[PDB]
Amino acid sequence: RAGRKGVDTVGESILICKNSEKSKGIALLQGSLKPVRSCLQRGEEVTGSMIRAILEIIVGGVASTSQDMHTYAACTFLAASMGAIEACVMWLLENEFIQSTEEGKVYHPTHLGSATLSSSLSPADTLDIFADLQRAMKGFVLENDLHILYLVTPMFEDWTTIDWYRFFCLWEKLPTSMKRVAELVGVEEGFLARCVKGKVVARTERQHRQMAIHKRFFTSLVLLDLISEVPLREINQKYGCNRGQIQSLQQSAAVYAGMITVFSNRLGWHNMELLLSQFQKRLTFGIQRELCDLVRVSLLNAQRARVLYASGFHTVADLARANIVEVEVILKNAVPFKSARKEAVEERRNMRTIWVTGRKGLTEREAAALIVEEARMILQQDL
Amino acid sequence: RAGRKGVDTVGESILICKNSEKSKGIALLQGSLKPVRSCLQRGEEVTGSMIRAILEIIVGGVASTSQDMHTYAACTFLAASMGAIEACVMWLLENEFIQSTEEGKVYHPTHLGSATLSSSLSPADTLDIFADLQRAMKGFVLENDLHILYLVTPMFEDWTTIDWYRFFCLWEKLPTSMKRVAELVGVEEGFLARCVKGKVVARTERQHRQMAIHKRFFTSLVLLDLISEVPLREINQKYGCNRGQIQSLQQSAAVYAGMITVFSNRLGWHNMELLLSQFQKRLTFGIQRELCDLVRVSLLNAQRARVLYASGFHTVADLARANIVEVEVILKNAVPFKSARKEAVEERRNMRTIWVTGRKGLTEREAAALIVEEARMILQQDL
Ligand SMILES: [K+]
Ligand SMILES: [K+]
Repeated sequence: RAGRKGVDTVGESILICKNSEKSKGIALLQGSLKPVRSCLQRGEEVTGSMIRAILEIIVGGVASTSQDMHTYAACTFLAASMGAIEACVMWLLENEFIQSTEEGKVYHPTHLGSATLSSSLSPADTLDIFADLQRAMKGFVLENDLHILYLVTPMFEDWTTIDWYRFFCLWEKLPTSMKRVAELVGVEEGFLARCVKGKVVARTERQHRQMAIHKRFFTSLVLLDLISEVPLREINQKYGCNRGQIQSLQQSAAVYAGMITVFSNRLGWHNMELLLSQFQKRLTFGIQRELCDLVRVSLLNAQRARVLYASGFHTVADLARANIVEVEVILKNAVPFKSARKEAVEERRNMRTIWVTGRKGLTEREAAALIVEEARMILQQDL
Repeated sequence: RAGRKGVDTVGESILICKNSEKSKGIALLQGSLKPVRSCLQRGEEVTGSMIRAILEIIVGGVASTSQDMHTYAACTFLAASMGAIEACVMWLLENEFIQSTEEGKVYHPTHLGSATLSSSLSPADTLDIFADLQRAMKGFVLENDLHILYLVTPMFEDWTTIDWYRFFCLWEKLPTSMKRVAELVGVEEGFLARCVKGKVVARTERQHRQMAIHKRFFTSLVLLDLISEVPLREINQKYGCNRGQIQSLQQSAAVYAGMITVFSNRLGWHNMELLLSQFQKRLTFGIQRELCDLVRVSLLNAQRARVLYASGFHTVADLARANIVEVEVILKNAVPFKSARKEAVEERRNMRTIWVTGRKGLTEREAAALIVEEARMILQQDL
C-alpha cells in the first residue's frame, strides 16, 4: 500500500526493529509467499472440505453413481498437483445424510441431506445442531427470548475475549427465569467457578465442548440485550467488549438465524421454525418487534426507529403521512452528546451530517424528506 | 390461681375494664363453662375424628365385621347424649385404607392402613403425605439436606407470623442449589411477589394449599440452619421469629420426622427411609452428624457438644478418658456474654449455675464430673 499510482514518485516502506529482532526483519524483506495448499489434503482419511464437497454434488443431483464421484476427484485442485473419496461417501451414509440403492450403487439425498444443502450449513456442524434442536424441543422455555436466541447463537469462532470474573458476577445477578435456561442447556455453576478461580482453558480434550457451551450462553446474553435495545455503551461496560466485536457478532447471528430457520423448515419442524423466523430481522438491526415495520425504510436504523416510535410514528403508514420538518426534529433529538444536550447557528443549514452506503452527504433535512418519500413509495408497494 | 392453699387467707381477682367494656367484664364473672361437645358430630356425614377412630379398630384387629362397627358407635360419647359410621367405612375403602371381602362383609387392613396406624398419622393427612412422598421419589435433590427436611417439615399449624417481605429478600439471596428445591416443590416466585406487594392471605379456596407450600418451604429453611448449628440469635434476626417459636417447632419436627420414617418403613420404601432416619436426632438437638454421638450424654446439648468437639473430644469414648477439670474449662468457654469475654472470684466455687430436668443445682465442676461419669457408663454399655 506504499505508492499512489499517478501521485507519488516512489513508495517507501520502513520496518522498525531492534538488534535482537534484526534477523527476523530481513527474513520478511527477502521472504516470498508459500505455495498454495489444497485444503482437501488427507491420519485423516476423511476431511470436512471433502465431505461438504461430496454432499453438494449428490444432493444437488449432478453426481449419482460411484463413477461420477471419482470423475469429480479429477477436477479438484488436489488432483492437479499430480481412496479418500470413498471414505466420505460412507460417512454420509453412516450419518443419514445420503441413501444407497443397490443400477448398482446409486446415491440419493435424504431429507437431512437436502436440508443441509438448503441451509448452507457444514455437514460436520449439522450433526451437533440437529441434536441440539431435538434436545430443545423436548423441553423449551418460552417465557423469555433467551432460549430461542441460544439456538441461533453462533459459536464456530471467538468474537471476543471473555472476562470470566465479569461473567460470574452477571451469573449471580441473573434472574431465575434465565438461570433455568442456563441449566437446561449445560451451563454448570461449578465450571464457571473453575474459570474465574483458575485461568485453565483446557480445551485439549474433544469432549471439552463444555467450554463452547459457556461461551455460547455468554454470547446469547449479549444478543438478548442487543435485541432489547440496550445501548452499545452499556453492553460494552457490562460484558467487556467493544462495539466492533458486537456488530461483527450480530451480522453473523442474523445470517446464522436464517440458516437454522431454513433447516427447520425443510425437516418439517413447523413449531420450531415459527419461533425462529422472527429473530433474523431483530438480530440484524438490534430492535424489538415493534420497530420491525419502521426499519424497512433504508435510512431508519435501531436508534432512529425508536425515537420515531416514541413520538407517534409506529408504522410506515404513519410515517408516510408525516410532516417532513417534524421527522427532521425527532431525528435531531436522537443525537448523542457528551454533555446533557438532548446559540443559534444558521450556517449549519448545509452541513452534510448523515452518512449512507454509496453515499452523498445528506443534511438532516434532506434525510428526513428521503425517509418520508421512501415511506410513501413503500406504502404503495404494500397494496 | 388466686389463693395459695395453706398460706393465704383469701385469693383476690381483679379484672381491669373501661366503661365501654364494663358489660363484657361482668359477663365473665357471672359466666359458666359451656357443655362438652363430642367432636365427632355430623352437611358433613364424614368427619376426621370418626375416620381415624374407625381405622384404628379395624387395623388393630378388634373390629372386623359391620356388627362390630355399630357396637363401637354405642360406646362413643356422641351416642351417650341419646348412618355416619357406614360412610367412614366406605371412605376407608375408596382410598385404599381398608379391604372388603364378601363371611359376608368383613373388613381388613391394607399395607397403607397398617402403615398409617404405626405412624400415628391422621388418615386425612396421610393421603397428601403419601402423594408428596411418591412425588419426591420421582425427582429428588441430594446435594443438600433441604429437600429431605421439607418432607419432615410439619405444616398443620402456624408456629410463627411470617414476614413475607423478609422472605422475598432471602429468596433472591438464596443459592441456586436451594432454588432448584423450591421450584421442584411448588414454590413459585410469582406467588411470593403477590404476598409482599399485597397482604392478600386468601386461603378461602381449598385449592389454596399453595399458601401452605410457601409456609412449609420457609419453615424448612429455618430447620436447615437449625441443624447447621446456626445461632438462635442469627435465626431470629434472619427470619423474624423468637426462640420460643423455634424450640416448639424443632420438637414438633423431630417427632414428625420419626413418623414419616416409620411410614416409609412399613411401605417398604427403604431408600427413602434410609435418608430420613438420621434427621429425627438432628432436629431434636439442632446439631450436625458429628455431634450425634456426644449428645447421647444427658447434660450435653448442641452448644456443649460443639465446644467439646472443637477441643479434641469427638466421641463418648474420647470423653470417658477425659480429665474432669479439662471438661469443666471447655464448658466455661461456651458461656454467652454481652461483652467480648469468651478479677478472680473464689466465692463462686459453690454457685449452682447449671440447670437440669428434675434438677438439683449443679456447679460447673459437678456437671463436668457427671458428664465424664455418664460417658464411662455409656462406654461400657456399648460393649
Ligand atoms: K434500514
Ligand atoms: K442430651
